[PDB]
Amino acid sequence: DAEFRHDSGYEVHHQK
Amino acid sequence: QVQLQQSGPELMKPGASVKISCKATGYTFSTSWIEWIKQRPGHGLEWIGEVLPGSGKSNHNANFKGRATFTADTASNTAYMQLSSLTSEDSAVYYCAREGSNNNALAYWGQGTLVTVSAASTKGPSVFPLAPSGTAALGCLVKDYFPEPVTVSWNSGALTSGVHTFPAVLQSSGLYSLSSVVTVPSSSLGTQTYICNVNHKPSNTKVDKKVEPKS
Amino acid sequence: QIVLTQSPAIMSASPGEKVTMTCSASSSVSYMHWYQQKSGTSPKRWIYDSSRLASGVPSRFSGGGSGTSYSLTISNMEAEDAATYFCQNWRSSPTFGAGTKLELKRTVAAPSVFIFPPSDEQLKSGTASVVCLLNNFYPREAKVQWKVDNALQSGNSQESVTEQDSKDSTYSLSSTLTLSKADYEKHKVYACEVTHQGLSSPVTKSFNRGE
Repeated sequence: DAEFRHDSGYEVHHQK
Repeated sequence: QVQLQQSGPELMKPGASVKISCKATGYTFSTSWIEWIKQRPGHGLEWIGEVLPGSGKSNHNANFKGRATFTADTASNTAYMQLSSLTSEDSAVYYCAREGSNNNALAYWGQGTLVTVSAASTKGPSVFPLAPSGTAALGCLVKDYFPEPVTVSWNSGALTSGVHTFPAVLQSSGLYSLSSVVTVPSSSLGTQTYICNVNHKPSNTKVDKKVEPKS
Repeated sequence: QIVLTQSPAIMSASPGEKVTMTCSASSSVSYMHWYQQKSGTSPKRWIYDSSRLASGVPSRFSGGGSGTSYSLTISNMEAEDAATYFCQNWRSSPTFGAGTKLELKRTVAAPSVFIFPPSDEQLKSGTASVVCLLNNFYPREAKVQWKVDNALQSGNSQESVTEQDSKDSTYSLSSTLTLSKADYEKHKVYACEVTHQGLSSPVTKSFNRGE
């Protein structure tokens, strides 16, 4: 349902 | 504080187009997405789409097949959802919502807009007794009305204990039916009067029905 | 790509009891949002970014987890906490979980069953409605089987259930069997058969047409 929703930039910066 | 206020309920014919508004206050209208959420009973919450006011940008749920359009008017701080070619499936509560300040959870919600898609016309209910069967049960059947709602009380609001007024059911005819019941001591069936007060405003139906054991 | 599963669908908790509801993801997610919804009102943001309580949310609420499993916890269950709780994550499809309905727990109570014949007034209109009431029962799950001269009815009944009662924590159910007057007059025995946890065997309330 929310596939094409906007990006806000709250992505976790993955280390591994 | 951020606030979202939606337009009132909409009663629609099948095949029509509905436009719901969402007035936003307490923040810069052009810097946040106004998002839309559908809720049917037995389906949970479904994301429909969104608009970024003043940008000309919108995003869609693909399963809506271009029937949903999302616009905004920056001058009045109001976002709009238009849903065309309405069916019974489109009967739902529709919410507008917005992200939090420093988080992407939907922190701010509109109060919801109920859309009812129906081919039915205004009809007054017939009120039928549910005649008494230690503890006895009696009631009234409020059958074949459109639209919702009906107001039901017992003995002009004096009798409230042991009263169950049930959610209305939508029949295949497109008309509603509800029941209201009360459980009482069976020894009082000869002395105490029991009257259901029924008010259906759109049809101008106002009925007081006394319910007693059958002769 | 990522599916959210809320287990269980219905959660029952006594007043004072510790409550934990789980939102399981089919693959790792970095956060979980939680929303509270009561009947007739919009969902409210309850716990966001896995563990952060929204303004006005009481301290008895908490959240946690990582990877494929997240949870919402109430330290002591209160009556006002009875609601549906939806977990939510934007990387999931669908984005909202199906919801955990949280109700108050009480002892098993069998329904008091009542059958109502159609009124003579209704029979003038050409339709007959037969009503069965299931009064003050717990748990919510109940089965109503309409029987017309021992024949099991299907597709010709509708039912609804009241919200959990604030005083005794019970539910009530009303079922209507609808048939034409012509069909009604061609049969004798009308029966409402009730299956419920508090009934060792199903209970049947019946009437004979005319009697």
